[PDB]
Order: sequence, then C-alpha cells, then structure tokens
Amino acid sequence: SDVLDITADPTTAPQTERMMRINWKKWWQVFYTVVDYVNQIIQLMSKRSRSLNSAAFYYRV
Repeated sequence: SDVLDITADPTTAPQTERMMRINWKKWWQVFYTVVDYVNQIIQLMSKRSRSLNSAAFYYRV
C-alpha cells in the first residue's frame, strides 16, 4: 500500500476538512454556553408564575 496515492490531495479538500472540524468544535463550545444562558433567562421570565403566592404562603409564620 502507500499513503502517497490512496485519495491524495487532488481535489478532496483535505486541508479544509481539518479546518472545518475545528470550526464546529468551537461553534459548539460557545453554543452550549450560549444556550445555557438563554435557559436562565426563560426561567427568569416565567419565574413570575406564583411569586406573590410564594411570599404569602412563606410569610404566614
């Protein structure tokens, strides 16, 4: 066999293959962190479901 022939680098865009892989790696990292932040916002917006009921029932002493 040999590594100088089996699908060499004629038009398989190998260099771009590795560069693209790195792009998805980072995009995913910032993506997981960005998505988490959004979840915190939602819960923060829906947290107003029974707030007044939490203080009235939590302050009944």
